[PDB]
This record gives sequence, structure tokens and C-alpha cells, in this order.
Amino acid sequence: KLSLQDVAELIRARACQRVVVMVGAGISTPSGIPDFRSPGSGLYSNLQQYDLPYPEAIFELPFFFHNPKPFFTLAKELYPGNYKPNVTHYFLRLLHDKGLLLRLYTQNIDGLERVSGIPASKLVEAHGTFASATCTVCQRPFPGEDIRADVMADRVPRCPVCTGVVKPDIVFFGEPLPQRFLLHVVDFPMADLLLILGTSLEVEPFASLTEAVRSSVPRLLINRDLVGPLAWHPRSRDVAQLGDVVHGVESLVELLGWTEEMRDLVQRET
Ligand SMILES: CCCCCCCCCCCCC/C(=N/CCCC[C@H](NC(=O)OCc1ccccc1)C(=O)NCC[N+](CC)(CC)CC)O[C@@H]1[C@H](O)[C@@H](COP(=O)(O)OP(=O)(O)OC[C@H]2O[C@@H](n3cnc4c(N)ncnc43)[C@H](O)[C@@H]2O)O[C@@H]1S
Ligand SMILES: [Zn+2]
Repeated sequence: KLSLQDVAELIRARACQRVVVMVGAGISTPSGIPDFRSPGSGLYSNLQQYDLPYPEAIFELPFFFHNPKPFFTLAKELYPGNYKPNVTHYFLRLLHDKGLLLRLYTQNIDGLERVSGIPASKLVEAHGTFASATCTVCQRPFPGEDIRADVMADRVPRCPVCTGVVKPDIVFFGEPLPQRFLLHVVDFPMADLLLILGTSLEVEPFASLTEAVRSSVPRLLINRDLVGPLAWHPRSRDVAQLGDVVHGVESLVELLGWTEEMRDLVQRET
């Protein structure tokens, strides 16, 4: 039914003023960060040199309590690298600057949405952040940088007060989501457009948010594959721009005529 041009004209005519966006690791592979479940290139295919029964265990809370050393060993791999936002992040920052963004729900823990200049009030970091850390024992909070040096020196970071293992405030498997996740009860009923970018929609409860929009709300998926409830519970106003998220976002900015605004933003940020 609807197409990528139809969605662009709804934004141009301001028929969609309250856009909600859900993103996953696919939007950060163009920034050099590997995703999780892409075959071959994903993290779950490149954990051979780790003491793991199965790859998902490294992000599971029970295994973390049993042995946190494999997690902090992997953390030392993407901690030192400096990563920059790409065209998808700046498209979402421009969506915000034009007053069209209701809320950006991200599963990513790379912090690139904040780097792109989207205020924290517009973000729901549903799987946490490395910007802060907490002792798993005494609950004391610490800035994320306080454990950086320990992770680099092949050490599991420990609480300076009680010696408990200190965890960055990311959400492992089996760990509750942060409080700000509950904002979906007010955001999704009011959304008039839903964008889903670069996620496999395999992790709950974040995945089920695609179903929380009203049935008349168009859902635009820019992803390599048709995934999640968009594949088994499709709706009349669903648009799928299948392929690279870079190419799909680039096509959308062109149809929106935001090319000149995008250049100004990129030149000011970078
Ligand atoms: C420098 C930083 C950069 C990053 C690297 C740093 C290294 C450290 C890693 C740490 C990360 C945190 C781990 C995490 N941890 C999520 C845990 C979930 C928590 C949830 N809490 C919960 O319920 O408490 C309830 C509770 C209530 C009361 C008390 C206590 C608890 C939970 O436990 N639920 C399960 C529920 N159970 C089973 C149902 C289990 C308990 C209940 C029985 O998060 C992640 C992640 O965020 C999550 C979602 O993944 P994604 O979708 O973002 O990415 P991926 O899969 O790779 O796909 C990507 C798609 O894009 C496509 N693509 C790709 N490239 C392109 C391209 N160029 N162009 C186009 N397309 C492209 C590709 O083709 C795919 O299509 O998966 C994993 S684990
Ligand atoms: Zn402690």
C-alpha cells in the first residue's frame, strides 16, 4: 500500500507530527560498531576466544554473577575505540530539531544518540548506558569512567567501599529495564508515525513495542530483513525499506528535501 514517498509526504505535510523511533545495533554498524545477530559479522559469531558455553551467556545476568571476567574482557575491546555518529543518527537529530520527534527508543549502549546532540529527555535508553556504573552489592553509583582503567588493566572493577563487583548500568539478560521504559504507556498511544531502524526485533519486551502503536499508525522499517511483529503481524500502513539503513535513510532525506539542513548540521557537529 504505502511507500517511502508516501511517508515522506506525510512528514512534509505535517500529517505525522509525533514520530516515535525504535533503533537497534544496525544503526551503528555504519559507525564501525558490530551488531549482535548478523551472521558472520555479529558479535554472537565472534566470541570463540571467550570462556562461554553459548555466546548469549556473556550478556546474561546469571552468568555474570557466576563469572564476570569474560564480560569485562569483551568490554576492553570496544571501550578504547572512539566511535562517531553516522547519517542515521544525524537524521534523528534533525527529526528532533524540526520538532517532529516524540521520543527515540534505543536498545544501543554506544551512546551515539547523545553524541549526536539529542537531549536525554527525548531518549529512552531501554538497555542502559556505560555513562554510569553501580556496585552490584551496595548499590553505590559511580561515573562510567571510574571503571575504565580497571577494565583496561585486565581487572574486574570492584567497589572502593565494599569490594563488590561494579557493573556498568547496561541491562543484561534477566535484568529489569530502567524506569524510563514505562514512558511507552504515554508515548506510543500518541505516536502518529513509527520508525524502526536496524534491529532484529528478537529481544523482549522492547520488540513488542512495535505493536503498541495504534492500528492506523504507519510503521516504516529500514532494515536488512523484515523482522519481528512486522513479519508475522503486518498492518495495512506498514512500509518496508529493506536493505542498508545508510541507503534507506539517505533516500528518505532526499524525498524530504532535508539535504541542505543535513549538511549544515554535519558541518557544525563534525
Ligand atoms: C562502545 C559501545 C558499542 C557497543 C559494544 C560494547 C560491548 C559490550 C556489549 C553490552 C551490550 C548490552 C547487551 C544487551 N542486553 C539486552 C537484555 C534484555 C533485558 C530484558 N529485561 C527484562 O525483561 O526484565 C523483566 C524483569 C521484571 C521484574 C524483575 C526482574 C526483571 C530481558 O531480559 N528480556 C528477556 C525476557 N525472558 C525471555 C522472554 C528472559 C528473562 C523472560 C523469560 O542488549 C543487546 C541488544 O541491545 C539486544 C537487541 O539486539 P538489536 O536488535 O539491537 O541488534 P541485533 O540483534 O544484532 O540486530 C540488528 C538488526 O539490524 C540489521 N542490520 C545490521 N547492520 C545493518 C545495516 N548496515 N543496514 C541495515 N540493517 C542492518 C541486522 O540484519 C538485524 O536485523 O540484544 C542484545 S543482548
Ligand atoms: Zn559496593
